[PDB]
Amino acid sequence: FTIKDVYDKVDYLSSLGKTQTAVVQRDADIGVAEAERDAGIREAECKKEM
Amino acid sequence: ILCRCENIETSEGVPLFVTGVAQVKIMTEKELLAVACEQFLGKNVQDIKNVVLQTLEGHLRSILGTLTVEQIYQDRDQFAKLVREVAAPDVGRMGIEILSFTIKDVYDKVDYLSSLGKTQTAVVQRDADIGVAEAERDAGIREAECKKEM
Amino acid sequence: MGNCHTVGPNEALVVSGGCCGSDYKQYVFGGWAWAWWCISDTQRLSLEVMTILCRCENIETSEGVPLFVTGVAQVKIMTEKELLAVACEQFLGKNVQDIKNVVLQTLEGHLRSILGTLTVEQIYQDRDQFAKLVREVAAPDVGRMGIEILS
Amino acid sequence: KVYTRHGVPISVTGIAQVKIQGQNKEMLAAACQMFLGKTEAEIAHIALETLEGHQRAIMAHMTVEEIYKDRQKFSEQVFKVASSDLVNMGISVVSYTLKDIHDDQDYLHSLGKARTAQVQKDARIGEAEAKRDAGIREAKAKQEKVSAQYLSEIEMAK
Amino acid sequence: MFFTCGPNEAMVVSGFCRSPPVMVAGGRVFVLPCIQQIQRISLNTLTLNVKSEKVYTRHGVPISVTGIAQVKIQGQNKEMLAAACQMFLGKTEAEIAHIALETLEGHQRAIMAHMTVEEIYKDRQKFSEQVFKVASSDLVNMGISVVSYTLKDIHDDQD
Amino acid sequence: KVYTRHGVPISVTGIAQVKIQGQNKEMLAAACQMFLGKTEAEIAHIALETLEG
Repeated sequence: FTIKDVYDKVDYLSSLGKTQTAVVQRDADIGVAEAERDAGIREAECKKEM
Repeated sequence: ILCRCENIETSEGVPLFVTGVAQVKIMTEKELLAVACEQFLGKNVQDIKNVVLQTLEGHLRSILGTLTVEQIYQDRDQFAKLVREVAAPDVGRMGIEILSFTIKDVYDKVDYLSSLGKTQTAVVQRDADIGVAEAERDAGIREAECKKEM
Repeated sequence: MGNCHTVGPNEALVVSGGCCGSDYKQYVFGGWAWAWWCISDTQRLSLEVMTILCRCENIETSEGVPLFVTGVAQVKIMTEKELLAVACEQFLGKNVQDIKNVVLQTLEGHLRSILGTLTVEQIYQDRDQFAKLVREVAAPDVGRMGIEILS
Repeated sequence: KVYTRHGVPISVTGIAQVKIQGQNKEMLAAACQMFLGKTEAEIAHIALETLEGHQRAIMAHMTVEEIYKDRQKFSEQVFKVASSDLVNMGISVVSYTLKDIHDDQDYLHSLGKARTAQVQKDARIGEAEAKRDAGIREAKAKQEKVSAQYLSEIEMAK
Repeated sequence: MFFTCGPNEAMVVSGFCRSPPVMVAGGRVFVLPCIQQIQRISLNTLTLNVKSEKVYTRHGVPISVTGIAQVKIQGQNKEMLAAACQMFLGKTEAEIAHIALETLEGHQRAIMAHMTVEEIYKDRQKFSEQVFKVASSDLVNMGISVVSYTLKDIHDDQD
Repeated sequence: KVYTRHGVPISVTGIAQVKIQGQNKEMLAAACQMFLGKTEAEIAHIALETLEG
């Protein structure tokens, strides 16, 4: 005996995964911003020197 | 066969699209040979192709998941060994051997790859431009000098 | 039934099977041969000079600068049995046009390589160094095909 | 619509190579009365549904990250759990693999954004260093060029 | 009945009391037509246009390149010939060409990644050596040999 | 579109009188297998291109 599907009309199940949707978003976004740090600083620095 | 692989993921999650190629044969040793016959006697080469293809993609997807983009396009030598280490003991149980495996293409919808070469686009531009300007120095000075003398 | 076949100095005639055994090739380069209708087949290849325009485009040089060059080669099958046999295995039963098409690509390789190693000045002026360099690099490679670039 | 150790869903296409262990007369005899007179297609629909159960279970026992990276551990877990059940059916899986792993939600696209950002630094720094030198040289070139022009033009005026 | 082949071909005979098939390159064989079978393989060279596009290098920078290769079967080694024979017996020169072509690109792509653009166009000799060093050992297991490798074209749309 | 020691170009029509050294049996034999069965016109196009070099 096995289970082929688990579902319902109400959102119950869908909620349990949101937690990690946000975990990875957070990691990603941090990365994005800390790259902009690096970029923006060096870009700004080059303009000075020229 | 062309072992295509799409919307991949890597050791640092980044996706890819890859076209792998495999050279394969029935293993020419009686034990393995008998084992392979039981899958295709009375069946076509097209049937053999369709079955084998799926197995290769599995190991391919696994190895890609374990490597970086750089390793994937550059470390072909490590990639091939890894393909031999992981796919051969598995596919060998089917009585079939991958004579050789290679990568025909490495690509994706997102700019990832294109960025890695910009560095040297700028290196050579810089060298060129410097040259151009230092020639104008030489020219402009001597041109100016001649006008004086005349 | 057997036939008498006359051969000019310009032709390599290969006859497989004959009076000396089963498993062998009979080698002829001018003169004549005897052939049994179903015991020995007869196939010929020309030993004449073949010459070609070895064009090269959008080149790069020792100082990167590009070029367009039209090179010319005078070529022949090498008239020594070892090399000759080696060359026959590529063209017996095939045309001079086939020979031309294959050979052309090889020359362009070495040409592109030598050009990459030289300056524009050396390229148009140092024809004497260029020719030696073409002899040094292209001959040992193309020589393995059993073919020689006369000039 | 799969679920994982952390509930998060996935959509996956796994592939399996089922065969009957004809080599064991015991297992063959056992499976024979289950499938005698049935077509290869009928046998296929029967087997297919069993495999999904074990997949669903292993998927629940794993994270998305392990599911795509650790395909070897996945396959071992699949064989460890699915083999013993299928053996009672007298059926054996020659091999198991994953052909596809996706979902409409951004979970997967996230992990690689770190690299977009890294290579963008590298690109941006190369570009800026280079343009910097270019401007440095061009400027230094301008100096002598214009200076020598004026110095010569002074003699033309004299 | 007697059967003959030119030096450009090898004859393979299998049948009654000839269980280990007899292979003869450019010769004659006595065969029972109704109780023994004869098969052939062309020993000719194939001039392969080995294209490559969207390449990458040691520094990632791309290139578009047309390499050329001259594949031949090492008929001189009975071992290698026998090995390659069962891979290509009954296949046409064109079919053999498509099979070989795809293998070469792999080694090209690898060597290209192991080199800079500058070395790729200037150092064609080092390139060819690297190509033979890496590609030869693989193709030898296929019982195939490249007489020579060269580059016919090297370009890209970027400056 | 020629070039010189100082690069400067020129356009020039040179003329040549080619003949086979039939007097030397060695050289004749050597050239014979290169041109046997070929017409005077075919021999002309082959020779012409060497001279320009």
